[PDB]
Amino acid sequence: KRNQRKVLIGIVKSTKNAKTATVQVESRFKHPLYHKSVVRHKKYQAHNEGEVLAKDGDKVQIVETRPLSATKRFRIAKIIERA
Amino acid sequence: MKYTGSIFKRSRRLGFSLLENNKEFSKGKKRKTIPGQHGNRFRSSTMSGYAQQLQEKQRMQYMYGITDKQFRRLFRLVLKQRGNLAVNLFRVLESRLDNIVYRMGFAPTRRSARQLVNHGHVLLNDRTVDTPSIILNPGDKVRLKAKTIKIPIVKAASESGVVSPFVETNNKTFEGTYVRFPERSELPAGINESYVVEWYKRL
Amino acid sequence: RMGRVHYPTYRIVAVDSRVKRDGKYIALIGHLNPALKENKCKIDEAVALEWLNKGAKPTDTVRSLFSQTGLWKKFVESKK
Amino acid sequence: ITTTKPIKAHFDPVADLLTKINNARKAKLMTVTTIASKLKIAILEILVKEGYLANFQVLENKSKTKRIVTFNLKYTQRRIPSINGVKQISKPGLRIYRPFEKLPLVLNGLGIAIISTSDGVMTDKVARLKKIGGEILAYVW
Amino acid sequence: FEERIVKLKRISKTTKGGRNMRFSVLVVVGNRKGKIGYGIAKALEVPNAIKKAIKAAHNSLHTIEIHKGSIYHEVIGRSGASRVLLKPAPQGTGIIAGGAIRAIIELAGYSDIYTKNLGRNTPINMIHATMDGILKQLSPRRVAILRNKNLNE
Amino acid sequence: ATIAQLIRKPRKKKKVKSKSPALHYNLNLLNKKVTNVYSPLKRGVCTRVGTMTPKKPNSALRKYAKVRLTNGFEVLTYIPGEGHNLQEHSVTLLRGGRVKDLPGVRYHIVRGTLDTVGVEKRRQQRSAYGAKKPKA
RNA sequence: CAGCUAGUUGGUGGGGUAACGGCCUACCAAGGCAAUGACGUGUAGCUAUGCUGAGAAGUAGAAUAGCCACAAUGGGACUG
RNA sequence: AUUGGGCGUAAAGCAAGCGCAGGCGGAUUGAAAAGUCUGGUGUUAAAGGCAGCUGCUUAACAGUUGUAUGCAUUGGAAAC
RNA sequence: CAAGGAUAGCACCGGUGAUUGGAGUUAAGUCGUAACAAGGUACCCCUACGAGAACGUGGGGGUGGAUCA
Ligand SMILES: CN[C@@H]1[C@H](O)[C@H](NC)[C@H]2O[C@@]3(O)C(=O)C[C@@H](C)O[C@H]3O[C@@H]2[C@H]1O
Repeated sequence: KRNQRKVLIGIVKSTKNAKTATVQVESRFKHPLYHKSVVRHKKYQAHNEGEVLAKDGDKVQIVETRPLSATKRFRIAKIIERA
Repeated sequence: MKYTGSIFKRSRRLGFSLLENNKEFSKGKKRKTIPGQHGNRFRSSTMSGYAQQLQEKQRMQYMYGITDKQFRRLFRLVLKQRGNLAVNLFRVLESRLDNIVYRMGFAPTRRSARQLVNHGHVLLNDRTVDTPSIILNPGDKVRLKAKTIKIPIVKAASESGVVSPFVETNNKTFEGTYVRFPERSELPAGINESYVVEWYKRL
Repeated sequence: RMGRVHYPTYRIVAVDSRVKRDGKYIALIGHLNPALKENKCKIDEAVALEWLNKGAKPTDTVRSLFSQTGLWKKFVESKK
Repeated sequence: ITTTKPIKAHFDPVADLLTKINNARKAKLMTVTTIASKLKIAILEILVKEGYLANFQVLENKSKTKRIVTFNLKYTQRRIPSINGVKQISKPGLRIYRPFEKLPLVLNGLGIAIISTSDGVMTDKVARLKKIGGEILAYVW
Repeated sequence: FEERIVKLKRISKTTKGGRNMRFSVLVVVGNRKGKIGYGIAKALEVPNAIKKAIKAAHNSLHTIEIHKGSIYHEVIGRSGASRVLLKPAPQGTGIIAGGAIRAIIELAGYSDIYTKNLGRNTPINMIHATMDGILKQLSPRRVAILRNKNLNE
Repeated sequence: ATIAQLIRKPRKKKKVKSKSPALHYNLNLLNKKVTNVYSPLKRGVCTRVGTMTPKKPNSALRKYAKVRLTNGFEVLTYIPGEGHNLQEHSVTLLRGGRVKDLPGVRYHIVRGTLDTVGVEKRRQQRSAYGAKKPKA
């Protein structure tokens, strides 16, 4: 049973609740009219499965899952630690 | 107008004729000035490029007895294929049935040929033809529906005419065949076709 | 029918018996012209097998035409 | 070789070299110098191998702490520069990247545009020969 | 050798005890084979102004080159803030232009060309800009001699 | 301008107000609601018939009519044609247009309508100024 | 149109949906979204496309086709 | 007015300044390749635009043969 | 749970409505000459007072002012 989903890489920003974080992703994409690569940033709420621990100010890669609730539609899958 | 019923006025105003010259037979004064009454010293009020373009457009159109909207339709179909469209317009215009009918020596005028064709006096590809708006293809014949071969006008004018070099006919059986495309230097014409090409801005 | 009045048309089209004419479908098997019938029909002869192998049997009015073409003989091989 | 009155990098390679070229052909100046960089070296290389430019040199004092390039312009005894016109298409605020069949040509093929795809800058005809499109940077003629 | 009018105007200087009304005529001369020029004149009546304009235009005659019966490279000519944009026309398409530009291009012996006008149209300024742009024309031999390569590309 | 200010402030097109917004607005019963249909002609009722003086470069005695409409706005119009058949209280057809002699009159009472007859004679112009064919 | 929001936000247990989920419930906890334009207001069926323009684009989204919407107005539920 | 406009006297450079965010940026080398360039694959329905062909006396038309931007995966290129 | 009613007053947008404000449109209306020249007190800009009006003046600023330049 192959298990695949969309994956997005972003930077975690905040955490106030229990084992849940809010991550800011950035995307530089062409403007629809002038073809200027504008940066848009967006917030996503994620939860910790148990093999991870959310610390603010880190790059993460998240995948889809069953919708936990509103805005919680991804989980922190892989962390790339600072080098 | 598709059937003007008066061509001498156009000939006098334009100084041209569908035939070589037969629209001045001294039935009174033989004057090459404009018809009507506008003074024999006046020519026109506006003589720009628009005026001469329109004049040549009317000359070319009324030399064939065609309406303007069908001319625009023909130009639209001409834009499909490409090449030297200046002479291609002439080649396609001459491919109309009545044009080749005159080129066959069948009837002196396109109007007479149209009158013959519409009333069901022509056979082509075993199908009755009632309109000259047929895009002739290379390698097609035309019969005469021998019941109507008894028309005095065509019988008399078969020999007394001129046969174009790009068409052939066995006039003894009164059937002709399209040989090849017409040429500019073989037919009598002095029309500035470039004016015709440039004038129509619908496309 | 589709096409032109007094000149009908019906494409041989792969579809399941759920919706109306000229709508959602799966594949375009071919076309038949009833305006001139001389035992000839636009048929791919390959995709129709896939269409038949996934249910959704064609319109009932084409069975004789497919038998004339020779599709039933190779289709009934499964039940052999 | 000696040049006092120290020079300053304008903002970037392409704009600096192009404005220097335009001002030189307006003032008929032989030698024009600017700050050294890989991109400017490539631009000078292509513009001198395309037969629009005179001698070009790259020099340093002892290290890359002071490294500059300089170049002359092709001329004629009748006081006429070989080049006639120039216009930059790529700007620091906007860079347009185009496919193969969207490759522009100047004059009608007379001018040469400078296109870099993955191996430095090159002429339009060679890029079309290798069927690689990419980004243009300037039109010269 | 054609000498067609372009735009005739009424002008008048104002002076104590009466103003002097006169006619101003703009002309363009072209053999249709390469010698082209243009001129202005003013006079009390038609014949003197026409003769003056013909003489002035004939004096300023200069030649022009033909590239396959077309203008083989783009040109944006400017004079008095009136841009004229000329680009090659492939043979078999005809020649398109506006009245003054029509006369200018046909008088220079040019088969066809695609033209456009930017800015407020003005006859004399437009004629000046068009002639400046046409006389700016380049040539493959020019680029060959100013380059190292001796070919078109 | 520059790219960035285009990004933050995209340019917006400008449109000229139509020369007859009254011919485009309509009302209805069962409710009060103004809607736009951009009609090319409407129906009206004349409430005043008289004359008014034109501006500087011409002086004459024209026929102008105040006309109310089934919709909200009510406006003026100019009566063309030799003579007239408009006394008061008549239903007629209003069409877009403009007359350059009076302030704000940009409407034409097209003759040959439900009530007004035309300049029975004008054979040169018979599409307008509704009249029969040229006399046999 | 400067702040909107309270099942709104999240953990736990149960219920329930055709399944996953404040979808509902009991306790506990207090953020989410926003100046990169939420929220409020005005207008609007969307899409392939029709038309114009060489094009970037502008305009309207009639036939025709796909989707959702509603069936005098508003609530519910049975049936399969 | 990205294509394709301006701001001295015609409309238009804020009264001037400090600056948050944003946008834009000195040279050399490395790494991947975030876009870009460039292949394969699957997806952009039908009808419709465009090109050829065919039957409608014939054009109008209809059918057919192809074409059409964009998206995602996958391998190359590392000049920007 | 619960459409719906009833009461009560809070928000938002519209129609209408005596009667007055200002603007535009009208062929040398009356008032006075304000401005255009050194326009007969140089002009203009900001602000304050006052008078039928045109504006006059106070304070600050400029020449898009004439002579001398
Ligand atoms: C006061 N003498 C004047 C003075 O000589 C003028 N020239 C400067 C002179 O000018 C004229 O000769 C003219 O040219 C025209 C006429 C209006 O006044 C004429 O008479 C004008 C004379 O009356």
